[PDB]
Amino acid sequence: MIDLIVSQGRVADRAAWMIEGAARTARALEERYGLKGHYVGEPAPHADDDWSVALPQARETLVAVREAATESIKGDNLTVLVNNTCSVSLATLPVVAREHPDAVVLYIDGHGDFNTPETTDTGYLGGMVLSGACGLWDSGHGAGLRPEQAVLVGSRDIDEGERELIRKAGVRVIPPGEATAQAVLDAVKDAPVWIHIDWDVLEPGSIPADYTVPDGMLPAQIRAVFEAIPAERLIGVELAELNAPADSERAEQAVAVILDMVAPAFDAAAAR
Ligand SMILES: [Mg+2]
Ligand SMILES: [Mn+2]
Repeated sequence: MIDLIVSQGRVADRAAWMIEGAARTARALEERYGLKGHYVGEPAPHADDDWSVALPQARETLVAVREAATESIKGDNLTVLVNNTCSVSLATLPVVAREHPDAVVLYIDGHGDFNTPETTDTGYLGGMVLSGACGLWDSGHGAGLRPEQAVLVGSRDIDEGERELIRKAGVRVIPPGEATAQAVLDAVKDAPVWIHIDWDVLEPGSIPADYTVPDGMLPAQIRAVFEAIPAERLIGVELAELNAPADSERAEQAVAVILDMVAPAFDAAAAR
């Protein structure tokens, strides 16, 4: 079975349509898999606030996500969070690392999200998620993820400052041209696996690019990753940061690509 959890509270969002993108993604999974999602949080407008202001504002939502995720993880289903922003994972990753100390986190993202309060140029909490879960700084929601068990997948063009924190911490990076399924399989070795996806990892929608080498990851590479993780090793999956207005044709087109990428994993869990 699949436990579906959906964040609808603001967690530092600087983009306008990521709460709607989460809702539309959740709806397509409910209809495809016959599920009812557990919806958490109250929507609020996006703003360019500093992390030190946005984080306390998100307290109620983050605590509620943590409690729902904890219940799901303690059980025996596949935990699926559909999150508006990666910052929701400040609450879920410490649960995962606590309940599964040996789990490898595949953090699939165009970015490193490994800034600390002292390195961030923008003050954006979403750039500080994986570093917060690894305990380079205190989010107030725990830490406990060993950086040795964190793997950035598809990150590219990382600030030399941030990239040096990543390597000193011991976080592995697998850039998009190296991010084959086998490469990712070889990275997780014998561990159980948590997959966190930020959709900015993908090559911008112009798959009329048969004669261009892509800079991001292609949908097929993400699907190939889901196909290759054995269902009995997959702890859970987070889908974050679809910026598409609800009702738009763009959202419908985006969630259809998303469903195709995640189908191998969710089909095998729904059959269990
Ligand atoms: Mg990103
Ligand atoms: Mn991210």
